[PDB]
Amino acid sequence: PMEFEWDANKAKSNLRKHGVRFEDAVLVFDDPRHLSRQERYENGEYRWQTLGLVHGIVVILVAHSVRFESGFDVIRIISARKADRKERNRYEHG
Amino acid sequence: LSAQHEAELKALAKKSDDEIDYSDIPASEDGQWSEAVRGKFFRP
Repeated sequence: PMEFEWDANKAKSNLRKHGVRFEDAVLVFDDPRHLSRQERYENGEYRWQTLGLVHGIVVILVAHSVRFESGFDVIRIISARKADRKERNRYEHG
Repeated sequence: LSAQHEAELKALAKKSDDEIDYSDIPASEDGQWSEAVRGKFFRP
């Protein structure tokens, strides 16, 4: 089972700078075709990046962490922006 | 979705790659996405 967390101020800044809501960034994990890569171990968790389609309208790139607890996992949303040409190409054809 | 929320997503869908800000999540290359997993965190 999975739960989501983030810093509320980081969410507001992300919307200001990049135009993506963290509440919509969470929805990439509901896209069965989402594409994920692991970057590093950071502050006790693994950092990942995930591409997915939100509301059938736009492919977004989400920077997040994953942590394993007793009976549930937690994803922390860190940043999100629109995917660019190369990233859309990996999401569609990778 | 509300009409306003839908409109935000359609505006984002029309943004050109020139308008993307890479200052928090840098640009990638195909090689950095060689070990990716599809559906990694999908829960039905």
